[PDB]
Amino acid sequence: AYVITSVDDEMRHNELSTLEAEMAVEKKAVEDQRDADLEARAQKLEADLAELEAEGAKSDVRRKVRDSGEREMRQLRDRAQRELDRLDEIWNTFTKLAPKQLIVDEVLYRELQDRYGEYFTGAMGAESIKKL
Repeated sequence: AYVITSVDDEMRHNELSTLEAEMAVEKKAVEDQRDADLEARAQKLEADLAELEAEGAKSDVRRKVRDSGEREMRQLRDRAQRELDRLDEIWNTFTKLAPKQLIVDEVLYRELQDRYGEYFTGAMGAESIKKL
């Protein structure tokens, strides 16, 4: 696991307003997609169940198609929610970033590296302990 060896408090504070803005906009951009994908899928559902209404319809057949559509929609929302939870995790970890903290998640650390990598430093192994 990685460890936070150093953090720049001034730089984090001075530019905090801007990061918080860019963060919410990205989080909102994901939210717009979620709702946009769900409505298109629900319109597809209503269209498909309508074909079955025009065609021959069985109360049990339509239900499994219905049940199948609700399942796909639940998959779409759950995946979008995971993306949001990860995004909130990135921001929370960054604001509360402090030396001696532990970042066990590989993807999270390098996400903190690409964006915000200039505000802090981290390492692994005895090299990191020597720094602390």
